[PDB]
Amino acid sequence: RGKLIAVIGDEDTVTGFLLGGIGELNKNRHPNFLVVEKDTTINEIEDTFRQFLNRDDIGIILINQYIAEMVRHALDAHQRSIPAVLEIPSKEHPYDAAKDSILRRAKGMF
Amino acid sequence: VCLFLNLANDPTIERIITPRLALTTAEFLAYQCEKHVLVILTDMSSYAEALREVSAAREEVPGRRGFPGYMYTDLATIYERAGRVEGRNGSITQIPILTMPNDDITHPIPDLTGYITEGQIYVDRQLHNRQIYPPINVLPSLSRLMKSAIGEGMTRKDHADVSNQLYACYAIGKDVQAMKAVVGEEALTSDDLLYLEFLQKFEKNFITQGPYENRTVYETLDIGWQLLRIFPKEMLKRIPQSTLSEFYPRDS
Amino acid sequence: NVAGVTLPVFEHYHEGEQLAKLKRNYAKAVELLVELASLQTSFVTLDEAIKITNRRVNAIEHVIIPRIERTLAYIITELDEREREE
Amino acid sequence: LPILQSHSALLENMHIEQLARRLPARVQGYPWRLAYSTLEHGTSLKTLYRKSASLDSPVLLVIKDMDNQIFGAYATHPFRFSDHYYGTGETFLYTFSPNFKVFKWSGENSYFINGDISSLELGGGGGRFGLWLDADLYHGRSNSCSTFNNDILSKKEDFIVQDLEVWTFE
Repeated sequence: RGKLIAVIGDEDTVTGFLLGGIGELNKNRHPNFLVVEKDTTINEIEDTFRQFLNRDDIGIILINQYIAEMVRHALDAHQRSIPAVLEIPSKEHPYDAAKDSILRRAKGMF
Repeated sequence: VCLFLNLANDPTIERIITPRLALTTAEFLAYQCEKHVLVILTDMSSYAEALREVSAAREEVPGRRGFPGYMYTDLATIYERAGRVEGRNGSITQIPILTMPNDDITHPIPDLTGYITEGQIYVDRQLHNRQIYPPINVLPSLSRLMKSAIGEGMTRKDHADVSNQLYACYAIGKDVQAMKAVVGEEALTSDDLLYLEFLQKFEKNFITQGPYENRTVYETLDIGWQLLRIFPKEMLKRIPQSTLSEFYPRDS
Repeated sequence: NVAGVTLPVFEHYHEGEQLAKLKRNYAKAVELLVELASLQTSFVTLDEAIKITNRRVNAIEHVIIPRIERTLAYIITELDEREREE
Repeated sequence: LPILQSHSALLENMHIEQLARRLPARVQGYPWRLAYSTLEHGTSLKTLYRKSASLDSPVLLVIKDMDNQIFGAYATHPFRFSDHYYGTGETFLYTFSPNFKVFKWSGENSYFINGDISSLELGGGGGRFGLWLDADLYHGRSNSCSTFNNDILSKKEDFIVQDLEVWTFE
């Protein structure tokens, strides 16, 4: 069996990581991705992010960093190691920098 | 050998007399006949049991921990019948042997003996249980006069360096052996694995010896070098370069 | 395993030329991402076990050893009293 | 004409010249690197296997005994712990006695190399070994074995290692 990987991204990095063979839709027909189209309501990028965060079938969550930032509240609140949230880069929005939710554990050291 | 035997059911005054006959003989042999005398006094713990009884027969009140208050001055009168003296070629060397209750070093008998004598050789229950003989533990043991006995013209020039380096390797080996149960053997470095090899071969070859096997100091030092040669010579930091140059390499 | 702590990690397993180039160029990205989540699931699990261990080293040094030493000092003091009464 | 070494200690140039004429085509024209030496790395069989564990090319073993005789083996595979015999027929034993002799495979059996936690040995054919070494690299033994049809490689059947080296071609 094994876990999936899940994707929360701009539409172009949900064609990426899908032409990469990641991700299904389950027997309940729940999907495995979210597409933050420009008129997305800010709640949506938490409402599904909480559904992934407490499902059993999701092993990794890949989030473009600018839409981890829209939910920096709900995302830094994840203290467990069960689903690993990777704050990937995006297209024209700048790449992965400081401000990452996991690297911050090493505050006096990195 | 002169041998004096006092049995467990001989008169308890003969036990008080026994060290005094032995030391009165050693004083004649050393300081009139010019011999080097070794004196072995066996269970000073049995001697103190008789001293406490003669004290009770005098109707004295029991002192600190139940022994006579004067037991230091009494033991010092036995132990200071020792030494070299000016103008005579003999000497007296004493090896007292003692049994401690509860394996406790803080009891009056070993404690007062420590204030008068100059070192200890420590016999260990764990080495004995591990079936090692003689079960002498070198980490708590000490001879305070060792630097005066050893070296060029008295043993061999490398003796101090070999003794210092064997102690240093064994003290690290016991510490690596402890962390091996915490971190597991796959987390140990190549240098930890050298200390872990030295530790086993030190106890099987240097410490373990037969009850009828006699090693000179030269054989003891050569068994010492066979173990030090387990290490790259850069590891042997207690040994100076001159001693490493003369003794680290094997020769035909 | 690290000093008897067990760390969770992940293992990837797998079930027109421009599209083939794109399939290579994305597949080689999920091989970073499934590695990096092995490092982040390890790191977040290992940080917890250091805190629990440092708290025990502190509790033994500041709480447990001093209580033993105070007990042991009282016993010696009371045995001197019994000896003086006797 | 003589080969290139990154150091040396048991071998003089007349030993290098006579060995380098005999080594297989696999290793002709490669520089020699010192993988293990009792005089560099301390003396144990566990260290010899630890230093050999990363290798993936042939090795030359050089031994000097306490009678100063030089001998050893050329082996197609590094010295590793093995359940069963390993190696191939380009393996050979050698000695300088004081003239150089080399004992290539007889064709009779394939008992070339065997390594255990407490020993390393070469050859077989009954209870015989062409070369056996203890866990300390202190005692060894050599006798004629039918893998190589060798002489005694040392001055005696039973010998003490004075010092030992493993070279690799790399």
